[PDB]
Amino acid sequence: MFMINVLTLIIPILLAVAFLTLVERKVLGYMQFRKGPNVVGPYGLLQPIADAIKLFIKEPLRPATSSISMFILAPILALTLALTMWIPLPMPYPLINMNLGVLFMLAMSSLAVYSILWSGWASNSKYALIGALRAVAQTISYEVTLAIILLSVLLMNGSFTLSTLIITQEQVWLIFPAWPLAMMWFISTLAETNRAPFDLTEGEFNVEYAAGPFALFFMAEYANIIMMNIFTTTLFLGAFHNPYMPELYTINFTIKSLLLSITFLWIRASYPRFRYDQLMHLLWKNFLPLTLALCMWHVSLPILLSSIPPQT
Amino acid sequence: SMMRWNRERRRLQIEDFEARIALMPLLQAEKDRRVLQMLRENLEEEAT
Amino acid sequence: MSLVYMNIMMAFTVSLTGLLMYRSHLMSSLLCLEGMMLSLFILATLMILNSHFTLASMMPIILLVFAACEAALGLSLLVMVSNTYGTDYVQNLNLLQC
Amino acid sequence: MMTYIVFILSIIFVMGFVGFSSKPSPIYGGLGLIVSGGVGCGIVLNFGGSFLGLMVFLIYLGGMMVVFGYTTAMATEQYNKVVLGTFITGLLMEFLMVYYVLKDKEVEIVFKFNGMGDWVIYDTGDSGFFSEEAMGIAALYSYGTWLVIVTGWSLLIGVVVIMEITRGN
Amino acid sequence: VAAFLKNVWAKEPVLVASFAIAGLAVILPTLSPYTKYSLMINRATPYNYPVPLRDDGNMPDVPSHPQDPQGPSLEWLKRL
Amino acid sequence: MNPIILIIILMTVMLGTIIVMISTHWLLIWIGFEMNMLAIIPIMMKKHNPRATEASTKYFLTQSTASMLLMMAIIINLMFSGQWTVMKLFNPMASMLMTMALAMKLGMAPFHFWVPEVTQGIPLSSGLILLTWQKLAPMSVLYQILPSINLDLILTLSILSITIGGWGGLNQTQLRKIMAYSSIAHMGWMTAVLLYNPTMTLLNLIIYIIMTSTMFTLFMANSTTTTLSLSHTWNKAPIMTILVLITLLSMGGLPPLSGFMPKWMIIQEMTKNDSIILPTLMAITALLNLYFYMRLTYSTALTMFPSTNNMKMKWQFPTTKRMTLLPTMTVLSTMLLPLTPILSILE
Amino acid sequence: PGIVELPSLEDLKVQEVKVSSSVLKAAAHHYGAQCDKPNKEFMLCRWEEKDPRRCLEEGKLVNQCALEFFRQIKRHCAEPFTEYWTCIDYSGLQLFRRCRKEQAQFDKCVLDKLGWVRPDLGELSKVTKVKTDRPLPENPYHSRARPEPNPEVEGDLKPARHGSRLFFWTM
Amino acid sequence: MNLMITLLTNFTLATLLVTIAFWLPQLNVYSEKTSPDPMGSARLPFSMKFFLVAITFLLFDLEIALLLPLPWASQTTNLNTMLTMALLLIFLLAVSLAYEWTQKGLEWTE
Ligand SMILES: CCCCCCCCCCCCCCCCCC(=O)OC[C@H](COP(=O)([O-])OC[C@H](O)COP(=O)([O-])OC[C@H](COC(=O)CCCCCCCCCCCCCCCCC)OC(=O)CCCCCCCCCCCCCCCCC)OC(=O)CCCCCCCCCCCCCCCCC
Ligand SMILES: CCCCCCCCCCCCCCCCCC(=O)OC[C@H](COP(=O)([O-])OCC[N+](C)(C)C)OC(=O)CCCCCCCCCCCCCCCCC
Ligand SMILES: CCCCCCCCCCCCCCCCCC(=O)OC[C@H](COP(=O)(O)OCCN)OC(=O)CCCCCCCCCCCCCCCCC
Ligand SMILES: CCCCCCCCCCCCCCCCCC(=O)OC[C@H](COP(=O)(O)OCCN)OC(=O)CCCCCCCCCCCCCCCCC
Ligand SMILES: CCCCCCCCCCCCCCCCCC(=O)OC[C@H](COP(=O)(O)OCCN)OC(=O)CCCCCCCCCCCCCCCCC
Ligand SMILES: CCCCCCCCCCCCCCCCCC(=O)OC[C@H](COP(=O)(O)OCCN)OC(=O)CCCCCCCCCCCCCCCCC
Ligand SMILES: CCCCCCCCCCC1=C(C)C(=O)C(OC)=C(OC)C1=O
Repeated sequence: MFMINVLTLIIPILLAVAFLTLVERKVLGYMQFRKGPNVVGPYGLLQPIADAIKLFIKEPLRPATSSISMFILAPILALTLALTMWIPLPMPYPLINMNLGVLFMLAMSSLAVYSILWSGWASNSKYALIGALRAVAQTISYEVTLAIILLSVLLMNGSFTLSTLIITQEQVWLIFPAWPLAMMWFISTLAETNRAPFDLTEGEFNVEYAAGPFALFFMAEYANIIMMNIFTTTLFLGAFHNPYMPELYTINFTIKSLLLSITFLWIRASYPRFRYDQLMHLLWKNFLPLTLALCMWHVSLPILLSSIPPQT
Repeated sequence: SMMRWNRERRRLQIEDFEARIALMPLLQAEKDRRVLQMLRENLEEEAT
Repeated sequence: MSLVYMNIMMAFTVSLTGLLMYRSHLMSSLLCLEGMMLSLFILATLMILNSHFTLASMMPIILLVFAACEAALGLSLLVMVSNTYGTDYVQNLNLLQC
Repeated sequence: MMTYIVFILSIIFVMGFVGFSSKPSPIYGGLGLIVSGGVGCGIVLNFGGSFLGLMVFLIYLGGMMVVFGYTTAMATEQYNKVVLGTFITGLLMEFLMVYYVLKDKEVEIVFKFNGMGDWVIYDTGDSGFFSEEAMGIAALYSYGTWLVIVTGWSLLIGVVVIMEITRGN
Repeated sequence: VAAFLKNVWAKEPVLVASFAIAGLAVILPTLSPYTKYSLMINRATPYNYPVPLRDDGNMPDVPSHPQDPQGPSLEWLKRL
Repeated sequence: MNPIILIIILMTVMLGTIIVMISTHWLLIWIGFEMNMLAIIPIMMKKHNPRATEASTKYFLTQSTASMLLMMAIIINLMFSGQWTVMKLFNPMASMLMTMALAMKLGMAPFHFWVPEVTQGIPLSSGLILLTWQKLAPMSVLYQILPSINLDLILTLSILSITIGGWGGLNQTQLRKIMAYSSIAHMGWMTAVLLYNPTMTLLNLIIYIIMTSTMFTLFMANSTTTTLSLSHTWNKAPIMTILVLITLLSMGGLPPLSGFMPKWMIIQEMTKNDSIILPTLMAITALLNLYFYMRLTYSTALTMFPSTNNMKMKWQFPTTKRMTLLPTMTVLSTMLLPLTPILSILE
Repeated sequence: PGIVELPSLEDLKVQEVKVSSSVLKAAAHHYGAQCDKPNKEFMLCRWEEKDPRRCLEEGKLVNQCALEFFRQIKRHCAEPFTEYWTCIDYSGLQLFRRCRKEQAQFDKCVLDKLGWVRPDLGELSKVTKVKTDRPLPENPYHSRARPEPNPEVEGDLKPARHGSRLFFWTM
Repeated sequence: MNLMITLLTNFTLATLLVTIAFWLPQLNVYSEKTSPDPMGSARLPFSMKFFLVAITFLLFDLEIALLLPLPWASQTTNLNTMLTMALLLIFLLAVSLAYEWTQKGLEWTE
């Protein structure tokens, strides 16, 4: 019965990632005064199926790999970490209810840069390796403000339990006491997933992969995008939870996470790219000083207000 | 809002902890009889 | 004593002899050194969680942090070596024989 | 089999160190130390140290071995008998240890070691509404004042030292 | 102190907001009247068991029952 | 280097050694050694040449290996004792590992193999710190763990350090390697009297630090790093030849000088314990150290080697170097033997 | 060493309180108010004797006083109690805050038919006092006699005889 | 146990998808491709700045590792000491950032 629950987690993740590509092409279409795909399916609904069948029968690109083993392991690690970031997510009950789900997610997202690094070294191109080092340095840079913003917000939660974070937000959304942490969190998770305006992998690392494994990297990246929007929804926009009707919470956080994923799609059709030093300047000289200052404020603030949340 | 609600959550935590404290003598007595039961069983099987 | 301590100590000695018998690279040496630190983390952690000595639970974190900072120092040393010879080979570090 | 699981993880742990102590290449060495950190984290998780195991992921693997693989990928330009011989040597030493301690329920390499599963040494009580490990780590700020002072000073000096010795001036 | 502050708020407002939020975080718990209540709530949270005392004969302020009047009270926590 | 950063880094070196000296917990001992190494690394790389970077790499590898063996000894102590007091060790395996770790930190033979390298690679001031201040913290831990130090181990390390540091300096023309092999021999002398009377260990440590600081301060005053460059001193600064004469005659243990004081007292505490062979062999092996000290005095003070023409220019510039405590250390390292019973202040 | 002495299985037989944890937590505050005295006798015995074998009979009194707590619920207020512990039982963390009207019905029915008052916030965590007739353990740790300490230093401090006596130094 | 089953299921699904991606289009009998980059064959130039941002990450991540027990540390009874040491750790992280600033460490990746 638990295996059925794992399947009903991981298969709808793949389906929502498959149709997020259609929603991206449609929403970027209408924001660009054109349409997105509407020929291949009725209202374009068969475009990801056609595209997946297209990619899985395209010729393998057949690279000369430096290491065969890491060339195999980087999609494996990317997909495995893309799927295991969902199991502590409370919606309203997680698959794996654990005491440290927040720290688990921060750990399994910290492990995600090895896929980029192994895919960059396993290609024989030095240019792909330079791009992989830039992407790894970018991601590990913004993980710093992920960790500190996340700690500062969980000082109002009392624990690293993600299910406690719904109980925390039953009177107010947590964006109202923590909107500067929310906006720096939102831009930092936008910079985690190599997403525009932080997509320097498309601006002039896994270009030596064939269409199959490049599609697997692509779907792991969109699983991370949907997951970080769901995690931002649970973290700052906590919905009402009636324990006798859990589908109220499920419909509500689904609507909020869809709006937040569309907000990623709406950012990428609005801004030009940063130069690499410009988002390094954005992290180390703008986001991190305010993040440390708000970390001091959210340490000292439940003590000066007598609003220290419960441990349990 | 977080001030009012975390104060209410602390009072609810103290209520749950005093429910636990009111239950701890009975659970301690049952735990003592549990471990003495298991040690007597291990003792008799060691003797045989 | 307990059987898992055997394997954690033997892992420490394996990474010791790896750190005490270089092949060519300084990076492989630092990998063996941090394997030694990892085995110390696991062993101190299993002791402190075993005996329920509560205050020492902050001990391995400290044992992480300092030593991880130590690793950073070694990596920078390696980079200065690699800013002289082009490799991190330990056989290039023999200017001090005379 | 399942009552020995930490032991089994620990065997993988020893195998993982022979994955890089033989030193095949520093990138395969990095991969072996990553797998070793994962299984040793699992060992930490199975005594109840969840926070310490997630420090092994977040700080040791996701923090530091990232930097090892990063620095290594900026060297060793991309394209043994002693490596495979030392690897099978360490593997056969470890499985001889396994076979001895499983056929005798007692072994002595340097210390005496029991051969039963390490589930036996545990405690039979509860810790209430706290993890003792979590509260001992929370004690770093109230009881651990001098430790926080010297650790933060060493990290500040570490930043200063890294900036001094990498400048070249 | 006046032109310098407007100058740094014109050039580098992120740093001014940083040092302002950090300065409030430093000074404001020493000036807040609710800082004492944080202490009083954290010491009133019963993680352990209140192990009772042997009544030797002279303890006038220790109760015999939890609902007795003497002892520590938390009416300040209910009311606030 | 920025002088503020230099002051903060030297205070962090001193802070790590003080944290080793004043702490009662083993984790704080390990933290003091980590802080001390982490802060002394830029003092070695002060002049930024590949010899300093190589020396810092070798120093990092040896001290990191010693710190890992130290933490393993501490962890085995927590196994077999359940506690963390900096006192005797409750396992001979942890005692052996901690004695090995501290021998690696001191550079005692056969872990001596980093001391003549690193001291050659680094400047004279950083070598002064390495050979005087960096001997304080492991000798403090050896002072506090001596009820559990194995006798044959510490005496093997001691005689092996004395013999190897004696035969090291006979082949040496570089002054920093001469001071390094002198360091290995004198650390053997310090740890040999350790389990018998650690007050004489402290006396030997203080007199050795005074004499080594005198010799490095003379080397920095004359800007000489080789024997043949030290031989130019009589034509430039004739008083400095007299100072290196009396200090090197002191370091060989020649009476009536103060460097005779420790080793004699060491013999004075080893014939009480019915060890007669061992201080005799140690005293006879110290004649090797005295032989290359005599070689340096022949090259510098007792003869006049030929100088060059450009020395005539340096006659017109007096020494603008801050020769800190050089008269004080020169007097204390030579004329202190009539104050031999002052050693009771170290009890 | 010696043989450990365990009680027989007849000494451990008692009518077990076979109710679930939600039944315990729903009835918790009235159990802590009404079954105060033998519970605190037992826990004082348990922290003073430091040995459960010396604390069995008092524990039986606990297991005697708990059941009379529940029968007296079952004789008068079984239906509001059942409605209350069912709603407590539904929750995963067993929240009191989800179940306030059932608690109100149960407390109203207990206060009417049995006169029991629920403890206020802060009362069941008070450190109370217990009047016992059992003696205080003079050696609860079974500790033996400590070793006698080393003799102190005392008396006036005279100077050293003939100075330091170091080979020839007359002072 | 449920978590180990979940991790094994996710790894097995990922390995199955990777095997299908690496072996289903291999059955295409298309053609043998004869003679299968901005830099031609030059060595990779070492960038000091990439290593600097990686070590700065590592050190600030260690300071984060010190900061991680704070939601549990706010529950203490010694709150003045706890608040002082928490503000001191975040202040030492800020002093590390300010020293990284003013000695030109955050340059060309600012
Ligand atoms: C009314 C209110 C006022 C009352 C005032 C009362 C006093 C009035 C007179 C004022 C002056 C008093 C002077 C101190 C008292 C007498 C001390 C004395 O002679 O002890 C005899 C002492 C033992 O003889 P004694 O027959 O058993 O005792 C007679 C008294 O009862 C000795 O009495 P004690 O039993 O109490 O003596 C204790 C103990 C007695 O001694 C012992 O227990 C034996 C161990 C002594 C140390 C031996 C070390 C051996 C290895 C190192 C060798 C060092 C180098 C040798 C010389 C090289 C060139 C300088 O002494 C020591 O442990 C101190 C160490 C030695 C220093 C002696 C005092 C020197 C003051 C002047 C310093 C100037 C440089 C002097 C030479 C520096 C080297 C010593 O003689 C020796 O050890 C021979 C060595 C030379 C002694 C120094 C002579 C002092 C006068 C020197 C003037 C010429 C200077 C020329 C320019 C500078 C040099 C080129
Ligand atoms: C969770 C739901 C969503 C949350 C909100 C986010 C949605 C909006 C997204 C919009 C599209 C963003 C696209 C990417 C943009 C990236 C660039 C960017 O914005 O850079 C950030 C810019 C960077 O600066 P800059 O580059 O614009 O400015 C120039 C900077 N210098 C001079 C250094 C070159 O600003 C920040 O870093 C601000 C971060 C958030 C600030 C929060 C402050 C809160 C107020 C504190 C108190 C202030 C008063 C003083 C104290 C009073 C006390 C009582
Ligand atoms: C959780 C919910 C997830 C939902 C995911 C999917 C969303 C979209 C679902 C499908 C929507 C309708 C799709 C219709 C596609 C077009 C079908 C069509 O018209 O095909 C015509 C073609 C030729 O037929 P012919 O006989 O030649 O016609 C001449 C007429 N004189 O004949 C053919 O092509 C042959 C028939 C092909 C039929 C394919 C149907 C689509 C299958 C998509 C996969 C998903 C199925 C649904 C899953 C969820 C519901 C259980
Ligand atoms: C290169 C190799 C292949 C690469 C791809 C695959 C590997 C990488 C991706 C997978 C990473 C796996 C991470 C496994 C551990 C994660 C930490 C963890 O388990 O945390 C959750 C939880 C802590 O929460 P808590 O609530 O305290 O526990 C329940 C008790 N209340 O703890 C628990 O619930 C504990 C449950 C029991 C112990 C579980 C042990 C799992 C097995 C060992 C680790 C497996 C991974 C090894 C390799 C890692 C390589 C990075
Ligand atoms: C005491 C409170 C706690 C303080 C410590 C905690 C701080 C938390 C935030 C972390 C800050 C970390 C980074 C700090 C770096 C400071 C140095 C700096 O940035 O100087 C350079 C800057 C000018 O920028 P520039 O170099 O030109 O940059 C190139 C792009 N144009 O120069 C400037 O912009 C001038 C910066 C200095 C003056 C700032 C004044 C702010 C005053 C706010 C109101 C009062 C708040 C109370 C505290 C006052 C403390 C001074
Ligand atoms: C039980 C025992 C407990 C402990 C007892 C106390 C132990 C004391 C250990 C002393 C260790 C001294 C270490 C070296 C001094 C520290 C400061 C330093 O680095 O000084 C050197 C400094 C560097 O200047 P720099 O610019 O690098 O010069 C290069 C040339 N252009 O400046 C120079 O180069 C200037 C040249 C002269 C420097 C002379 C310094 C002498 C210091 C030692 C004095 C003697 C020790 C104290 C008295 C005895 C105590 C035992
Ligand atoms: C079998 C489950 C799905 C496997 C993955 C294939 C489908 C999803 C990725 C395909 C894809 C789409 C739709 C796509 O639109 C796109 O362009 C933006 C890609 O290239 C960057 C893609 O890779």
